[PDB]
Amino acid sequence: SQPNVLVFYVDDLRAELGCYGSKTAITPNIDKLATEGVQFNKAYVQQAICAPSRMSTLTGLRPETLGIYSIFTPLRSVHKDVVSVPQLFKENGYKTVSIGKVYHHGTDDKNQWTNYFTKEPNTYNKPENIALLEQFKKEGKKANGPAFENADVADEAYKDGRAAKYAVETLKKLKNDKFIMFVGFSKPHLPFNAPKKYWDLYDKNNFEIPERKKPENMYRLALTNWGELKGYHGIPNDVEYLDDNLTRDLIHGYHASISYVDAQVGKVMEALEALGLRKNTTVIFMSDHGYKIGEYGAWCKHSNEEIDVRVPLIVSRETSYKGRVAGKTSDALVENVDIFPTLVELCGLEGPKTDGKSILQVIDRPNTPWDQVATAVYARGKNIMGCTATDGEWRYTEWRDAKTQDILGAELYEHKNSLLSFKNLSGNTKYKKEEARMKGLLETQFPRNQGPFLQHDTP
Ligand SMILES: [Ca+2]
Repeated sequence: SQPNVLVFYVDDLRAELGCYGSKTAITPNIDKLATEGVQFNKAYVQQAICAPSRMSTLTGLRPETLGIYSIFTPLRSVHKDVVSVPQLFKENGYKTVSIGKVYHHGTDDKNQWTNYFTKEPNTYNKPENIALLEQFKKEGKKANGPAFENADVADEAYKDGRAAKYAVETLKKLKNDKFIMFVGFSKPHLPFNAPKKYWDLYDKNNFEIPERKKPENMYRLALTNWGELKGYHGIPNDVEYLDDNLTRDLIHGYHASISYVDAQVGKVMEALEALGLRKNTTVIFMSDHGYKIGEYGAWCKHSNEEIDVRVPLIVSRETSYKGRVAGKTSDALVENVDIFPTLVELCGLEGPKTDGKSILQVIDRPNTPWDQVATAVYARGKNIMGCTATDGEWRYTEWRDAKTQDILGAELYEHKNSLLSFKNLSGNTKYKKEEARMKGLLETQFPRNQGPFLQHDTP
């Protein structure tokens, strides 16, 4: 029994989901999937930006193995030989399907997909936004539209409703073949463009506004100035903090976008059920990184903060699997770089060298004692590399000279009962033991005596 695999890969989604205890998000379909599988409460990405995270997941290698830490370098523009998920699965007789945003750069492994539906550009459906963009074009400006939109339109008026349609159609086409399918939903990546009915699930005035406070004694480059959001029309670019109203509009759009994607997940799951595929298809729900919607008064991703590195991850084994677990959580420390070797083991394949490990054991036995650490990186240009570790309770981050490995700053954040911490405890005499333990874990992954970090990003 080799199962099929269906992966919902959601862009820019932190665990803002009912099943993860969100008191705000309305996510009935994803919550139902969690009642049918194992929910990982301590899952972490290897860099909190799209391109490195996704190529790391799709190759089972960490960003610091690939040397790619920014957004302008397709995997295959540097590393043509490392074996990826679609390559390995296609060679092993599976149909391989990419819908929506899977690799950040759609050219990567394009020929390794037997069925390929490109990620699509953003759509603004409100005539006012269409007119803004028209006035840009008749002004010579390439500039973004607004950061969100709430048009009173059918689901297929934005790209994720279309992705769901392609997934439903392709499941019908491939129903008697072994397949692995990635359905890459793009929201809630900016702009937060989703139909009105999903906005109408929320009142912007109900959202709590996060405190406009940076962590005390943070490293100076711990957080960005959220250039990504500043690029959208209507976002002031000259202020530390956004106002309450705009903050609420953005929080509202992120939530509306999540509920929109939740409905699209439901459509694909309904087709999987109607086609009789649930009996032999494992379903994975995952994200490329976390996100900030006003936390620390900041926005977007692009850090080693807990809120940016922690992601949802739900795995539901096919319904014919005798050992399947449903409706249980796992606190095992797991990584997105583990997904590829997990799939290798699940589908009985011989896989390539990997920087992760299979978590199939924990999918079947969620309380199995598991790993001591999960690690990530984040580059601040070519000269500075942040490297971070969590044990599930504390996060420890060193910002190093990327050549010499010297520490430029260090951070220690407690995360026992919150994804946020407002106090860097590094150097605090009360936390010497925690700092030493976390530093040892970090240094095992990131030695100081093996030379510079690899650097392979290109223009
Ligand atoms: Ca992303």
